[PDB]
Amino acid sequence: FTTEIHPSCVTRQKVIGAGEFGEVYKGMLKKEVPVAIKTLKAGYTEKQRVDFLGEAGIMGQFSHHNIIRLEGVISKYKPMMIITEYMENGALDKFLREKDGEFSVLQLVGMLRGIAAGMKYLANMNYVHRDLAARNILVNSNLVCKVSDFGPIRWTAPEAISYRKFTSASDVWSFGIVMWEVMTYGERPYWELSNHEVMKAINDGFRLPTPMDCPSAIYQLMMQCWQQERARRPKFADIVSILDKLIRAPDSLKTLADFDPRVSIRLP
Ligand SMILES: Cc1cccc(Cl)c1NC(=O)c1cnc(Nc2cc(N3CCOCC3)cc(S(C)(=O)=O)c2)s1
Repeated sequence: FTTEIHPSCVTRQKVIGAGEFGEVYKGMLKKEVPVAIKTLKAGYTEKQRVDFLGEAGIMGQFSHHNIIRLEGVISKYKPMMIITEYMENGALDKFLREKDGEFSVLQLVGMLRGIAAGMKYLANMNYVHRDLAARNILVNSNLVCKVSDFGPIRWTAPEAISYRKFTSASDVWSFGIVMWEVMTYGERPYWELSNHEVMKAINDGFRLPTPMDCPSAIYQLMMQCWQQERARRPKFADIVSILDKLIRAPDSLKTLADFDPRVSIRLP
């Protein structure tokens, strides 16, 4: 089951997202606690209802630090609502772009370990995410990153593009892209390349280059996430283990991969 919340306990305060089938609000739940609130407004279809309550059902089956926590649902009254913990810093991709250069390498790798721990939990629960990307991670005031969006060519593994094979191993590919997004403070993967140019480049063997100021071990790990052969990629358990060891021995992050500069500045 899922906890049913009475609408008198829910106060919507500000719109923070979505729209056209409902909105996402910041609000308070009854001292009161901050929550996020997603609505499903009148006229919703049967498929929208099973998708809406399905997301709440899927989230209600999970209990992990790096997975968005469900507070409850409003299903007996209209509009229906999903109420979750409130993540004060919003989506990770936008967050990183607005905080460019403001974190330590150790902080950035800690964000990746949390995302990986969430993904290990999901994969072991037999949940394939299919849309892992910094835009679908949320960040709270403890800098904890949590996977969201339960129920994008340049985040997607080749086998998922080519023949629709989505597995935890294609989520691992996506996690490698997320690593690159985090270490670059939200750079767009493959910059201005078109979707067709990205697929072509990947098939030809090209991979995203090293971010600036990126630990050698971190670049090596994202490169292994991008193995063409699915069976050669690390499992999330391997990823979590490696990230944990690097954080525990933080001097290991001071060895940087060489950064290939695109622009030559020479001063006499
Ligand atoms: C309510 C809900 C229902 C189903 C699934 C989920 Cl994952 C949720 N919960 C959420 O969507 C959210 C929980 N916390 C959130 N914090 C949040 C907070 C913000 N901001 C807070 C700081 O000021 C900038 C905007 C922005 C976003 S968003 C929509 O642009 O990614 C999100 S959203």
